[PDB]
Formats: sequence, C-alpha cells, structure tokens
Amino acid sequence: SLFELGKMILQETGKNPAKSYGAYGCNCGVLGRGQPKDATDRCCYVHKCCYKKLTGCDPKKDRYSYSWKDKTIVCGENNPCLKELCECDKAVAICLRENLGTYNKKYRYHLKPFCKKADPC
Amino acid sequence: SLFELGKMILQETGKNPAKSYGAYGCNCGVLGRGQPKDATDRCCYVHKCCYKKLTGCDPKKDRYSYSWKDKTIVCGENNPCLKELCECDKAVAICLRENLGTYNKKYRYHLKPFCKKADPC
Ligand SMILES: O=C(O)/C=C/c1ccc(O)c(O)c1
Repeated sequence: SLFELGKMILQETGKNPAKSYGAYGCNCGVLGRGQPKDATDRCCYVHKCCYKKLTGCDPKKDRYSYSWKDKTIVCGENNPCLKELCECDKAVAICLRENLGTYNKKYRYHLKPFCKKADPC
Repeated sequence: SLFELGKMILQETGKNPAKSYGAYGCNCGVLGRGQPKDATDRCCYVHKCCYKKLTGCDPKKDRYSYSWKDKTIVCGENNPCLKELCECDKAVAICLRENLGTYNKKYRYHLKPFCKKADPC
C-alpha cells in the first residue's frame, strides 16, 4: 500500500516521501502516467507499468510485509500479487534514491493534467 | 484552470498553493471528494461540488480571465461557464485564506485513498 511504499522511499532516499514524490513530474504519486520529465519521473513510470500486471490486488490499499535488514529492503513472504507489489515498490524506492542527483524541485508539484500522454507500457 | 486557481490561492493566503493545498485532506487538489477532515478541507469540498454544476468547460485546463483589483479577486466576463468556474475558484481561495487559523500540516500530504466516501453534493 501507500504506507509501505512511503516507508521504503524514506528508508532509501532519506527524504519525506509524500513531499518529494507525491506529485513529482508526470508519473510520481497520484494519478496515472505521462511522458517522463526526467530520470526521477521515469522511475515512477516503470513503477506504474509494474503495477499494471497486479490486477489481483490493490497497489494503493493492500498492506504487505517487508523488513529493513542491513539497509536493504527485503520483501517478506506473501501471496504472488502482494509479493510482486512489494518488489515493484522496492524497485521504485531504489530508483528514486539512485537518481537524487538530478532531482529537480520545479517538478515537485507538477501540474499533471498538462502532461503529454505516455507510451503504452 | 489550475493556473488561475493556484494564483488566486497565492494572492489570498498567500502561501504556495500547490504545496499547501495540492494534496490537503480528502478534498483539496487532486482526485475527487471525501469526508472532510477540517474547515480548510471543507473549502475544497464545496469547491468540487461547485465544479459539478458547470456546463461544458474544463475546471482543470480551461484558462479564463480575472484580475486582482484592490486586493480583491474580480472575475472577467469570459463566457457563462468560464465565469461560473472563475467564481468557484475565487470562492475556494477566499475560504482557504479564511481558515488559515486552523490549517493543519498533518493533512497537507494526506493519503487520500483511505478517506471515507463523501456525501452527494
Ligand atoms: O517543506 C517543508 O519542509 C515545509 C515547508 C513549509 C513552509 C511553510 C510552512 O508554513 C509550512 O508549514 C511548511
């Protein structure tokens, strides 16, 4: 769910998840996808394409188990859908941290309705 | 559109509109409505109920004319729908400023999917 996703992003990046990524670019946080603005945005692009296959559970609302072990996100044992969900979230958290170097605050509260349509996943 | 709305909010409050009100509570900013969390949130509740009475214009993307005269938002003539839209946005901007006293930062980046369903407008 959003709780686990936010904790992952915080653990990896060290930044307030909602504040930095809740409305970043055309892809991060709320709503769907758009053409990515930068690398950080593209993380969330891959993120939401990863969600697409999870038709068996709710990426926003369904809780799952994971642990923070030796500064590594370790997805606990779940059902297939929740396990993949956890992996989706882990991947975007890592990706967001990897791309902090080009994080641009002008995208932080990006006006998403004016984003160009995204390619099919 | 979001541009005029954000500017109105800035002119009244005068806080960063996207930052304070882009994701506030269950009603402010993105997505639809939820059961309001406080007075600020209820401003946006009324705000979105106001949008439902519009007849063919796009609240998010349609530009319209207005001016900031003697520190008062004054909606330009435009066309009937755009003027109604402009009055919707003026109303929420004033209301947001009126309720700054009880603005709660805990709601600023509210996780909206866990909001309770709103009453019909
Ligand atoms: O982003 C932050 O870390 C805080 C920003 C901020 C800026 C002005 C305020 O009044 C406020 O409550 C919060």
